[PDB]
Amino acid sequence: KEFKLSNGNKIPAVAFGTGTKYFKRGHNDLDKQLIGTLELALRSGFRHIDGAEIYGTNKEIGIALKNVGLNRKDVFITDKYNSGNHTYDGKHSKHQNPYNALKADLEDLGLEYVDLYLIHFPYISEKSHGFDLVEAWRYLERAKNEGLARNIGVSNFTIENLKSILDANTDSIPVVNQIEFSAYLQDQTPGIVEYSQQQGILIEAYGPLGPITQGRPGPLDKVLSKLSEKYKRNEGQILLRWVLQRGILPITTTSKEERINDVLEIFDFELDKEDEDQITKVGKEKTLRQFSKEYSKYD
Ligand SMILES: NC(=O)C1=CN([C@@H]2O[C@H](COP(=O)(O)OP(=O)(O)OC[C@H]3O[C@@H](n4cnc5c(N)ncnc54)[C@H](OP(=O)(O)O)[C@@H]3O)[C@@H](O)[C@H]2O)C=CC1
Repeated sequence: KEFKLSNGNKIPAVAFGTGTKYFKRGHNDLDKQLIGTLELALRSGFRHIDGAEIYGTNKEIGIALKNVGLNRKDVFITDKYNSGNHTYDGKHSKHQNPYNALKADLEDLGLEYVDLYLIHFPYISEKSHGFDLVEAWRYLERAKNEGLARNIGVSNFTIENLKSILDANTDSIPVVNQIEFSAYLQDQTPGIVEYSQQQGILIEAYGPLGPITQGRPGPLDKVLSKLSEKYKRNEGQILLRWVLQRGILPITTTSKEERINDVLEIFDFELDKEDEDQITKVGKEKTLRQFSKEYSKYD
């Protein structure tokens, strides 16, 4: 039920997300349904919630955590610095740097620390932020040494984006690179999963159900239909299990109770190597990219 990070710290192997579906669009009101669903998820056995400054859902996470009252050490919380989009237009975190942003978010969360803190997107430059990408990492390093983030990482980084940090003289290296990853998207940017895995950086996969949520009709429908019958598992479940068997941590979300339990049952079964391999092969027949579409030139 968990992965082990580079530094030996454990991370629960499925996460409940609070972006996409729940991402606030021109309001800051509490999302009461979300808080409800977070409670249900935690009480059902989720122990890893994926959040971000830009989502506007960090308050909800903190309320749900307080209402459930799990031991703090048993829960794994991710937050992310709103670094901005690929235009470097300056539309990003309202705080002066990632360290001050994480501090403000911790107040929204009602927590002493997050378990993982990420640079959300790799578009940081002095002209747009007052600091460059490696100094943003340095802020993350201050947060880590201070105790404000147990682990630090990145998101939506290419290999060259990773090299900016690894090649600098730094205290530590990212332990996670959270990217879009699904059977229809096996490499968000070229060689990223393979390069990261070889360096010991854990890949977390968001948008893992793309094939099913936005990818129908496509070449996986026939394959998933057959394995659903054979495993007595639904297609969402097969896809997520398959992500796990690639050594990747899937991040999903839902507003439906029955799906909370579907997701948590991905650890009660195994796909035969041959069936895993057919998903990976047939996956490659179609390309589906839902996020970070500046990367679409690679498709
Ligand atoms: N770092 C980054 O740039 C990004 C990070 N993320 C993180 O990852 C999280 C998850 O991403 P998302 O893309 O939503 O994840 P998924 O790929 O897992 O899609 C989840 C969606 O699938 C639906 N769903 C679940 N099961 C089925 C089913 N079998 N058939 C059809 N639909 C189904 C859910 O709808 P329903 O509610 O109706 O069940 C939900 O809306 C985000 O909330 C966010 O926290 C996401 C995007 C970018």
